[PDB]
Amino acid sequence: AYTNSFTRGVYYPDKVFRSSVLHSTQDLFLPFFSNVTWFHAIHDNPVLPFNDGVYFASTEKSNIIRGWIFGTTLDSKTQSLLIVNNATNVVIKVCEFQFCNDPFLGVNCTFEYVSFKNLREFVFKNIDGYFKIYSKHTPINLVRDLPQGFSALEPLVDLPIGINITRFQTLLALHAAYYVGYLQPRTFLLKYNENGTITDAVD
Amino acid sequence: EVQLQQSGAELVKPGASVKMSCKASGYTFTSYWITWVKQRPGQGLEWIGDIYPGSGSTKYNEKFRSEATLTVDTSSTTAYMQLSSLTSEDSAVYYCARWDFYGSRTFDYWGQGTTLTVSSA
Amino acid sequence: CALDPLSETKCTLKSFTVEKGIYQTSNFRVQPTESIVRFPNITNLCPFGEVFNATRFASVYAWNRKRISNCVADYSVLYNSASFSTFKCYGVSPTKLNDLCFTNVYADSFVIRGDEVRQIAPGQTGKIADYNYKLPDDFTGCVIAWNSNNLDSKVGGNYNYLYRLFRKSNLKPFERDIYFPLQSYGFQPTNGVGYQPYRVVVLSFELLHAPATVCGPKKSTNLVKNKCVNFNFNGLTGTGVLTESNKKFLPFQQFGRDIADTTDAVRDPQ
Amino acid sequence: DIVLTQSPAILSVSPGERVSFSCRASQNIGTIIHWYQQRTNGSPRLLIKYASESVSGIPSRFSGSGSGTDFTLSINSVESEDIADYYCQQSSSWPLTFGAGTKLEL
Amino acid sequence: GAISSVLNDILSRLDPPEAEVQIDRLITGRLQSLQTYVTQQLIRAAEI
Amino acid sequence: GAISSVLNDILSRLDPPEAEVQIDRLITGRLQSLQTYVTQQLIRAAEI
Ligand SMILES: *[C@@H]1O[C@H](CO[C@@H]2O[C@@H](C)[C@@H](O)[C@@H](O)[C@@H]2O)[C@@H](O[C@@H]2O[C@H](CO)[C@@H](O[C@@H]3O[C@H](CO)[C@@H](O)[C@H](O)[C@@H]3O)[C@H](O)[C@H]2NC(C)=O)[C@H](O)[C@H]1NC(C)=O
Ligand SMILES: *[C@@H]1O[C@H](CO)[C@@H](O[C@@H]2O[C@H](CO)[C@@H](O[C@@H]3O[C@H](CO)[C@@H](O)[C@H](O)[C@@H]3O)[C@H](O)[C@H]2NC(C)=O)[C@H](O)[C@H]1NC(C)=O
Ligand SMILES: *[C@@H]1O[C@H](CO)[C@@H](O[C@@H]2O[C@H](CO)[C@@H](O[C@@H]3O[C@H](CO)[C@@H](O)[C@H](O)[C@@H]3O)[C@H](O)[C@H]2NC(C)=O)[C@H](O)[C@H]1NC(C)=O
Ligand SMILES: *[C@@H]1O[C@H](CO)[C@@H](O[C@@H]2O[C@H](CO)[C@@H](O)[C@H](O)[C@H]2NC(C)=O)[C@H](O)[C@H]1NC(C)=O
Ligand SMILES: *[C@@H]1O[C@H](CO)[C@@H](O)[C@H](O)[C@H]1NC(C)=O
Repeated sequence: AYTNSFTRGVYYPDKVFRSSVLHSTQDLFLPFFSNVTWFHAIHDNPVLPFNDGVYFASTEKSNIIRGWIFGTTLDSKTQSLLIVNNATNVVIKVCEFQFCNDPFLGVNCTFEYVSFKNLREFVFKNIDGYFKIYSKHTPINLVRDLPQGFSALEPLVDLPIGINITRFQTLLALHAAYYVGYLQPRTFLLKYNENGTITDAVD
Repeated sequence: EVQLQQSGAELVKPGASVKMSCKASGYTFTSYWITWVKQRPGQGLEWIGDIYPGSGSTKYNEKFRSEATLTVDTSSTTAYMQLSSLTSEDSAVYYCARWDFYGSRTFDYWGQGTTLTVSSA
Repeated sequence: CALDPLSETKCTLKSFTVEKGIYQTSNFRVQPTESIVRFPNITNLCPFGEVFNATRFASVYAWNRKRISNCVADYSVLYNSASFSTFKCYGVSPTKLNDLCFTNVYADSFVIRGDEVRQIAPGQTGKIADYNYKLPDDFTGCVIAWNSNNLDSKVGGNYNYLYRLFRKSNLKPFERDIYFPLQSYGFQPTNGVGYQPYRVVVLSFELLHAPATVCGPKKSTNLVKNKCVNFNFNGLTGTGVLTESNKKFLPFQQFGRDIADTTDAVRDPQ
Repeated sequence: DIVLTQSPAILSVSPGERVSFSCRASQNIGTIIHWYQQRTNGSPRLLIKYASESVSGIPSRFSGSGSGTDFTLSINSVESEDIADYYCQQSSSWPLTFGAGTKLEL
Repeated sequence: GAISSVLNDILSRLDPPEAEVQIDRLITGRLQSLQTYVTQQLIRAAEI
Repeated sequence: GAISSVLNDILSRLDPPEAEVQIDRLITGRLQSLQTYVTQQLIRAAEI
């Protein structure tokens, strides 16, 4: 099935505060009203290419989608970000694991870190060897599809893993929607409210 | 055979310096570095400095920036360490050693244990 | 032309006689009173030793990277040091450099022939500038290189060092790739300049405003408010009145900004 | 400068039963680590070539583990023949350093 | 054409022999901008 | 002041770090030409 990317895919383009000003920026965003592929996790995670950037989002009620795999060929020869959420400690690694026939979980390492109701939005782009991650967590109450509304994605982490990425994949926990879009150089007009958060946008 | 021989033993009044020497044998003197170490009875080892016998180069520990000076003679296949202005705190056990910088960076060959006794009287 | 307002008027009109009227002669300015330097109060010295004095560097086909962070990097002991045959800074002046603050400074370390270190440059395409170490166009950062014949050269040839020569399109800057593709070196003490191993370190940093972590060794000073002061926040300089503000910042952003691109609010680094 | 600290100051030991050492440095070294043992005469010999793997010249009774900052040594079976002290040491960046010293005693 | 639109960032990052060329680009651009504005006002003022 | 009045001949003969200076000369000259034309029309339009 496919769905429409209604009002998702706008992130804070830099690290500068602004307020009550309309700012025009040129960067890789997710075009409005585009079609994003909808995958399911009941009764499911093929190859997903990485043309020039990827918008990824998932909606959960039990945190089943738990990770990502990147890289060209995926035989543990190239680095592959790996996230595990063991119900108590956020776990992030970039270890070059060799995965099962189906990469999943069940109910030359270069990093590691330890710290439907919930929609978790991401933006993945690679600029000159920098793997750039933006994220935002938000409450939702909808089982049908992406709720209609606007939210901005601030950056949180930037891992300079220096991979050449042309493909990726998700990781499912077996005893849950996720969406895949692609980014293009769209210019956006960003409306900042008086509190400095992006409140609207025009493609 | 591959082995480093040691100079011997000295009894020296404080103030008088010592020249110390390290007889290399049985290996390619031009392709292995030489490293000098010293320790004291009941205390661990301390590195002083290294020399590349193949071509002139040297690296020194800061705590022995002036007391130790290192030199080598490829023709005799031997290395030398000189200590100046000896003190009672220089009463120490010295080991010459082989260092394979281009190899696994290990101290694969050592001396037989040289004890330097400094006595005021 | 500054004795009194009438003499100033004569100077503006370039005359010794002034007709009746109202004249605009100058501009009123309040001068700054004192200086404010505010840097984060981290004190760990910076581990440049494990980069510059490393026993054996990596080879240029698989050049290394080390993170430099949470350190007060005294770059002076670098620029003061004499061993460096090539300290070249792009987009930053080495003497001024010591006062700035950075958010991600990266050290790249690899060994190449002394002859071709000129190919460590933003353009200057070549066998190593395309397939081995592509340097991005117009960055900010200093390339610091030195002679290593005393250290990394073997009598009879040192062949531990490899550089890739390959038969495809060069991919991207700052990207390492892992007929046969790998060519050995021939480093010999008999070899002079050219075919001579040079150890190379390029410090790449960004010099843009974001929460910083690798600052210079500058002592902080207490900050004074509600009076015209000359302030310095993490290398951001200017003159103005510092007051308490109700602007709600977010953890990833430190600097507010005006329509005309001037700063309008700062976050106190301490 | 790198500082190498060894946690097990003194272990009382009896032959056969398992004993393990560990080395804790101040910062990352990589994997360029060695170990040396000093019999009571004072002559050292190589035991651990690189931090994890035993040198080809040592019996497999000795093994290493950990990388970067946490390093450990395990004894498969201890005996009075193996009465020795182990020094953590690194050679990645100048200056070369040495450990503090850990003792075995009955 | 300069490296930065902020004048202090050139001075705070370059020593003078290099900053002098970078500043000249900002002066030329900003001086031309004023001449454009003033010319527009002189024509508009005549209309009023 | 550039080496050629044709923009493609600079790009077709120089690699970018050199072409960027040569192009800047054409942009400055051509941008000033438009400002001259527009100013002439604004004054002439007022006359009409
Ligand atoms: C890379 O290493 C050099 C050399 O340091 C020396 O050699 C190495 C192989 C190691 O064995 C070091 O332990 C050894 O010191 C460093 O340069 C050195 O910096 C020190 C700073 O303490 C200088 O010490 C001086 O000592 C005199 C007399 O006590 C004082 O007056 C000085 O004020 C200063 O403290 C030393 O002279 C200097 N050596 C040289 C040749 O310049 C270098 O700093 C290091 N790289 C980095 C990034 O740290
Ligand atoms: C990345 O990880 C892979 C595996 O996870 C490792 O590469 C393999 O491991 C060996 C050493 O562990 C690599 O070095 C090779 O060792 C041989 C044996 O001594 C030596 O003759 C060569 O110098 C060779 O490079 C090697 O790349 C690879 N193994 C083989 C058989 O090719 C390694 O830990 C990491 N690096 C690389 C480059 O893979
Ligand atoms: C990342 O890696 C990929 C592959 O690992 C490389 O991109 C391109 O990969 C293809 C694989 O078939 C190479 O073959 C050529 O593809 C082009 C279309 O891309 C086709 O027209 C040719 O006939 C040929 O089949 C291709 O050479 C390769 N491109 C480059 C520039 O190397 C590449 O290594 C990386 N891609 C990036 C960084 O975009
Ligand atoms: C920006 O945030 C501030 C503080 O969070 C808001 O100020 C108050 O917000 C609370 C509820 O959020 C209420 O007391 C009033 O709405 C505000 N009090 C005032 C304005 O005196 C402010 O409303 C926010 N601005 C937005 C959301 O546009
Ligand atoms: C889904 O994508 C198709 C292209 O295959 C497009 O025609 C369609 O309009 C998209 N769906 C929506 C709701 O836009």
